[PDB]
Amino acid sequence: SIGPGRAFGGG
Amino acid sequence: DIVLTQSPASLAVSLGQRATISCKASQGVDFDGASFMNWYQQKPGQPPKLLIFAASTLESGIPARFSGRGSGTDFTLNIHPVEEEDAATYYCQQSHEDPLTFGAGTKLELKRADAAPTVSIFPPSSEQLTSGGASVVCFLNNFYPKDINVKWKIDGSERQNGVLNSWTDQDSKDSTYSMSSTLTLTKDEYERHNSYTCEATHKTSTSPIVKSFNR
Amino acid sequence: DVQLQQSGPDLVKPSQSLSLTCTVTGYSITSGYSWHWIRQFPGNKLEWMGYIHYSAGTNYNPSLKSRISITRDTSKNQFFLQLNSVTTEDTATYYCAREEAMPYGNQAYYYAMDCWGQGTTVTVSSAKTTPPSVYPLAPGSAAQTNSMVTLGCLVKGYFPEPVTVTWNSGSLSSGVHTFPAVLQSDLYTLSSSVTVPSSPRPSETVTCNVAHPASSTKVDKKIVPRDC
Repeated sequence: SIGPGRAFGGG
Repeated sequence: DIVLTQSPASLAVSLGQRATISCKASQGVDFDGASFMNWYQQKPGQPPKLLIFAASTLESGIPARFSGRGSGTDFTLNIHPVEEEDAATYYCQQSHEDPLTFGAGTKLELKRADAAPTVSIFPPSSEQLTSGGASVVCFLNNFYPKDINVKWKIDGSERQNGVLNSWTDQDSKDSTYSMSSTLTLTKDEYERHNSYTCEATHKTSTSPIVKSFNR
Repeated sequence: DVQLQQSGPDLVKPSQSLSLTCTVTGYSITSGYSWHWIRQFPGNKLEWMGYIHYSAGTNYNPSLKSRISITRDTSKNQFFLQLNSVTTEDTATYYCAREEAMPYGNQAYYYAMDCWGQGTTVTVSSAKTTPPSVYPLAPGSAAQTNSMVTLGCLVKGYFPEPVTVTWNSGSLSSGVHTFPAVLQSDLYTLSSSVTVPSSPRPSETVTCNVAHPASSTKVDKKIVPRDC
């Protein structure tokens, strides 16, 4: 659960 | 870019009172029912410390007198009851998108009873004199509020040429302020006068506080 | 436990590159989500610079654009920062922080920069490094009063910042005021005050310890009584 604008996610 | 606007830039609160700082994003920072707004606190000479993340969740080791609420574009941090160790700058930071942006911050200055300064004057060291210079310094310590006016007088006349004043942040102990004023003259200029007066003007006295010495 | 630490030059001449290192202890750089570089300009204004994802991929702030480069070294457990074509407006305190999964709510997660380093000051200027001159500040009066007595140290003519001044090696912690340095002609001047009971000095000895790492200067001045 990372922000929509973040270039990289977590899973 | 998401611009976080914090209000106010600074506020004064007495211990026991309630302090409330606001932070506004130029765009909504919600997503999947979670506000990507965090709060950091930074005391002078230290790195920013995390307090709250996701708008309202407190970090481990952070006392419950700290609360945070909001959603969308408007968020606020609340401190109650304001303790002595809360004097610091608080910044809000959004993790909604890259680039991550911060707020300008809000200085939390603690309010207390008025206190007059303890003025001390110092002639130049003989060690500095041999090097052809002369710095006569005057310390004005532990006073409240930070509003103070410092004036120098050589033989009665004002002197602003060569003066450098410096201010310390609020003390996390007694909540006071201090200030040093240094008059730097050449060895010769110094020896061309007698009376050296460091005169202060603070809200705690009708007349000016003064410390002096003669050669 | 976990600890981040910056290292690199105090002074860099304009148009040169700036290389900083963030050494991570008690945690592996491959174990975290992201590793950031953030800087604070005099005035306390923060600016996020960029980060390197655990997958080695990166993202940088558009303002820095093409001047920034972040890399790493898994074997030494360090991530770097390189900034090309620096100017005076690049003078600031750099911090490297870790972004990690904060378990919050009913068994869920949220990423936050939770552990920061102490920060390292970097000054971009042509100006040459200069050692400070320490001067003792003994009361000009014949100690005639009682109560407390204030002594101080004048540290002047040094570049760049910072300067570490302490009293009696650290014994004297209370009643100590270190006034922020104030620049004047490429040279800084700072002063520290100490208010102590009339009992100790001059019976006991008071000493101010000034340390200017950039010049590798370490000086001790014993505040001794004034006269002739």
